[PDB]
Amino acid sequence: AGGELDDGATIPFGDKHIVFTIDGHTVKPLFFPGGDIGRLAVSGTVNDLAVMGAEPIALANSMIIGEGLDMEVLKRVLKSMDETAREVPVPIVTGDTKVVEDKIEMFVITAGIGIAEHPVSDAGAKVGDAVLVSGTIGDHGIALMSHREGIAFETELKSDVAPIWDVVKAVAETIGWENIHAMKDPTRAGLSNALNEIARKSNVGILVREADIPIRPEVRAASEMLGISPYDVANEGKVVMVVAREYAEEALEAMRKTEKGRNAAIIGEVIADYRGKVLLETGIGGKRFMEPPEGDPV
Repeated sequence: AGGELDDGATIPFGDKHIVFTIDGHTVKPLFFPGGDIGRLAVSGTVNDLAVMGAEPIALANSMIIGEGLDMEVLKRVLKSMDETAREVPVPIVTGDTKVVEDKIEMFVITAGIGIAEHPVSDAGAKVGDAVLVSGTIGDHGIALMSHREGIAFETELKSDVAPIWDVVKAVAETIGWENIHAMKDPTRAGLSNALNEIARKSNVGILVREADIPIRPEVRAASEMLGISPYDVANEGKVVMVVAREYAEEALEAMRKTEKGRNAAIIGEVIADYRGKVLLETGIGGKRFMEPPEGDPV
């Protein structure tokens, strides 16, 4: 229907499925530990396509730049975008650039198209499935917030920004797309939002063992100083994947064999009770609902 969840849309095309997504990027500063707005723009789009089971086919880039922006800054961002797309690889086939008088530096908006031979969505989780994350959680958002507050560590806290279509493909090549039941790119509102979307869209409950969520020591420390949970901030180089129970170990091992999935872990399982909710277990057995950041409860 003409005219006007926001993770990407699927469009049937004859026998196959085209996935279409768009995302704007307004990160400030433009460069951060581990990356920059250019790498972020390419990685986020690629990751949004990957979690829908779509091989990236093309990216389109719109840049809005302020008149006062130094040409060298622009060149560095373009070089990063080009390099990041080449890691996939996926061509940047078209774009647009606008200059404004406004006192901004640069915004980058990327759209992407992918083709999914075997579509995956956040609505396909099944009871008994294992819930995996491809690596440490909270790195991107905590690294950027930390830098902004002048918080620094011996081992520099960096963003994990990177395209992870390779991590997703590694699992599919091992266990088959049919055994990957759901995925989500844990960007806005982080891991907690991602898990709640899968629980609600698949109409299943999710039980997560808190101790099993991989969190770097530096991220745990910084998040305590910042007063925010690492489960609630953006990740930019991770995937949440729900897989058939009998293939959980194989999927875990496939991810761990990739450089970007080295720290992958099984963090929970899909259940038949509290459908639509995510329950978090403490080491001692304590349980509470894992709610996306903001409202509630008591």
